Amino acid sequence: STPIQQLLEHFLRQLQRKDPHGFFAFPVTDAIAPGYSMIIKHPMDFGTMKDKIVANEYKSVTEFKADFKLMCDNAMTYNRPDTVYYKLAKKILHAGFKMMSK
Amino acid sequence: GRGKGGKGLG
Repeated sequence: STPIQQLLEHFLRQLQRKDPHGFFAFPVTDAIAPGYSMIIKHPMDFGTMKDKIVANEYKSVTEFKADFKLMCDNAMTYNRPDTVYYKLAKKILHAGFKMMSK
Repeated sequence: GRGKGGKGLG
């Protein structure tokens, strides 16, 4: 793998450690989350991001950060603010961006 | 019905 893929795998491992319950591990389905496909146009999750790094589909850290922000944004759009899901989305979005920008 | 099937309190 390329030096960029190795960097992105490093960031992904540290970001997924912020979600020990695995809520962002795999794609949401409308069985789990009624109406999700009517609300969310562009789903994202950590498993999809890992497959994209392995396939060498990210040109830059910028494109990788955009998928991580899309994931967190979708969770804050679908889930209400008082839920575990919206609170973790907001927490990890900000912590994960500061981690990747240091 | 807006919300996940479990409350994610594992």
